[PDB]
Amino acid sequence: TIVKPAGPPRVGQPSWNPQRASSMPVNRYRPFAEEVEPIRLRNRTWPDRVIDRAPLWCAVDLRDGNQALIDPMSPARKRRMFDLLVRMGYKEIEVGFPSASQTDFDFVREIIEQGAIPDDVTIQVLTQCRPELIERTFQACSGAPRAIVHFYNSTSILQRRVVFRANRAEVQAIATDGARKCVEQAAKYPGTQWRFEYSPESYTGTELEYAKQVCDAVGEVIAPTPERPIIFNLPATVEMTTPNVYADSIEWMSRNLANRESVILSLHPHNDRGTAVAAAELGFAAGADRIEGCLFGNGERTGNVCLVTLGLNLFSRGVDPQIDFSNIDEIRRTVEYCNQLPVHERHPYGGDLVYTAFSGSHQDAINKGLDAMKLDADCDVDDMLWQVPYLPIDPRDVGRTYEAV
Amino acid sequence: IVKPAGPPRVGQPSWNPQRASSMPVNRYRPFAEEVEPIRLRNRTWPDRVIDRAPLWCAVDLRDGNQALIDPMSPARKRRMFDLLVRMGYKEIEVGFPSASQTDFDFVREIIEQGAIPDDVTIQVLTQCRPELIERTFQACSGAPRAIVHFYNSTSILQRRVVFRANRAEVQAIATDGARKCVEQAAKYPGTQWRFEYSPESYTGTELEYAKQVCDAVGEVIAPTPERPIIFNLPATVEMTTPNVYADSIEWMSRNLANRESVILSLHPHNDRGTAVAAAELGFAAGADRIEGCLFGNGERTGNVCLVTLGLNLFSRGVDPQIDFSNIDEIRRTVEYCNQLPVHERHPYGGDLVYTAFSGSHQDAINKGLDAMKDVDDMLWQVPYLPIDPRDVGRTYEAV
Ligand SMILES: CC(C)C(=O)C(=O)O
Ligand SMILES: CC(C)C(=O)C(=O)O
Ligand SMILES: [Mn+2]
Ligand SMILES: [Mn+2]
Repeated sequence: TIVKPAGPPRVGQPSWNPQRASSMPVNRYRPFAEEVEPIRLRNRTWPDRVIDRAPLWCAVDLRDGNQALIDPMSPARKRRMFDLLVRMGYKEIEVGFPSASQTDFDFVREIIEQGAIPDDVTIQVLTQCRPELIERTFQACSGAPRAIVHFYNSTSILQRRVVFRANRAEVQAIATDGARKCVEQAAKYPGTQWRFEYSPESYTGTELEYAKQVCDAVGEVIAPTPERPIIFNLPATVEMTTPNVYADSIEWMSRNLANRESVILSLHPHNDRGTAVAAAELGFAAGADRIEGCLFGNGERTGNVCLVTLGLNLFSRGVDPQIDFSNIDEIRRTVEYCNQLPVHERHPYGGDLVYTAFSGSHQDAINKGLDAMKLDADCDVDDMLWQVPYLPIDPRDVGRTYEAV
Repeated sequence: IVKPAGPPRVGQPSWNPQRASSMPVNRYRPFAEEVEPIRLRNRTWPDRVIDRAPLWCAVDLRDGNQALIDPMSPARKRRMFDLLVRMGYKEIEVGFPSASQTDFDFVREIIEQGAIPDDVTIQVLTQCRPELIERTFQACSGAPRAIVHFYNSTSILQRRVVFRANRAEVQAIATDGARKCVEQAAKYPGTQWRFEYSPESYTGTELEYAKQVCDAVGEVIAPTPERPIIFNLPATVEMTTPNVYADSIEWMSRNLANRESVILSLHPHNDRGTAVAAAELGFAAGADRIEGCLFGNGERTGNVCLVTLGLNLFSRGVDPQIDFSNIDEIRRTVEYCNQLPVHERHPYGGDLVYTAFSGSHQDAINKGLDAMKDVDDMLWQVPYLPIDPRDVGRTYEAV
């Protein structure tokens, strides 16, 4: 049942606020600062930087997406999703997890063997750090012109204790032993242009100086340069606190990571507090270079950050996302087809209801803007500055329509 | 769909093969130029961590309802009101009675049947034309207390294209409304009236001006610390990043006249997908009050989600002062009232948000649950599950 909070008000709670204390077991949860650590960052700059360029995108729909699904992608559905990501303009695509999943392996073999990989596309494959998984991962990419090997291990306070029952050095040695193995294997398969990504998985549960240490040591092995750089990918595996703190944490890593101009700083935010998009946009302003997510926000649990929202959030403020969202219906249809999961009615940009006005006063206001833009134009209306109340973008700019209803 | 084939940007790294799309970005301008740059010096919100629940106002019966494909029946409206009351909300916007007969009908019914608990204050939306204000007051006849929420659009775009009207002229709309509100209140003693003013399209409005109109509306209403006014600053359209919203909110809280007779309330829509962030950063900015909906119903992309805001407090150890202990029940009732599903991936309530499919995550949660072993009272320490699903009446599902 649902029962009205009737506990005392807080000390200092103003008289005009009649809310009462719930019976929820708040004692079981700690503020982020105590669960992990306080914010390290001094003199942040991200609040003063407006994004004026698109980042490097990496679409993880085929891995992080696929793995969160109720109904796994068939070989047909993965090809279909690969082709969409390719046609949209994406250049780095995590095509799966071939050491752990025989159908992923099957998938990678297939796109390489059939010459499905375009010349400007770099496939990305996920692996854990154990040696024979790294080997399997290299065998799966055999024949590939280029590939990102993404190796990872969990570094969080919580996971060092209850999963690995291990200390800092040992947890770092896993990553570094993982980098050695990667370097060994890449020399065993010349031809392929091998590139690396390292994630301290559960980063947002990891102490920053410790995240920096592990990354730097991974860096030492790999020996990236400004022409052949490494990716350090900082996931909010669980989105653990507000977006500003994630950004602060990104700004700290970007200032502080060793060999910074040989590093591609990548964001990988999940949406557990509903703020994955904000985490990304602020973390990009904080100095990241790259963002991993999924079309329409598919991905474990609450999902990966939404590639469509981020892309169009740039477009609608005058920045070219470098991805084609001209026909958002088509993107959505393929997405829903691949994942077997609807895009919500109220999803930003693609949801069924997002260019709908039911309010009489909003329909009238939309009519005033649309009628006004005609005047100024009589150049060509479809080319003028968009100026319509309640319609952030011209719906025809993403192939949709405004409906008064 | 057409692969972007334009050139790279000047100075684009060689490791980024991305090409310019053919999308008409020249039609859109940065927020700084579309409205105004950031007015806020020495912001403080980035260093403040929320340590108490805001005053919640649910707008499901008004901003939510008007967004629906299928309008709430009288029964579904009662259901929603009851859910809101039962969860512990204390201010509920019940409709737009002056311009909607079924709204008007709903208001009469909750008042006449005694469906409002004494700690609950109903809210009614009205525009500024004087016959609409009169009608709003008539709808509330017999209520022991009510918030009359009047509003008018204040944005640069709306001043120009809708009102064909200047600053001064648009503020007199608000202040003439405030004056009418004071006349009407005097005409109906026996209800304790309180006021809310929103410069509608606030995020498309210069700040100096939004403060001007608010201060002016406030001077007429003459609020006090005991009888304070609500100034509600909506992101009618979520127009930029949530930091800038938070900034704008901080500047208004810092600079609004008679600040301790004010309840600064937030009203974020979700057009950029950052409503929850706008609210949270806006609250740290020193707002006092948030309007939203359960599960983020509302115009277009929705109001900010009251469920997400609430449980985001709980899961970091702040009592939201709202019972979310049966999220399935809250969800069932919302889906029924709205005729519109909570997404599978909606925070806290979605079908899949406590599912681990991948084996490593499954192993890891089992390490966590096993280490943990009264367990239900210990600190929740499990990888990949932000909360114990049972604290919201759900279960963890290994599949
Ligand atoms: C595999 C890792 C990078 C991941 O998906 C996450 O941590 O969110
Ligand atoms: C009525 C107003 C306050 C509103 O809902 C909005 O601005 O979104
Ligand atoms: Mn992930
Ligand atoms: Mn609204």
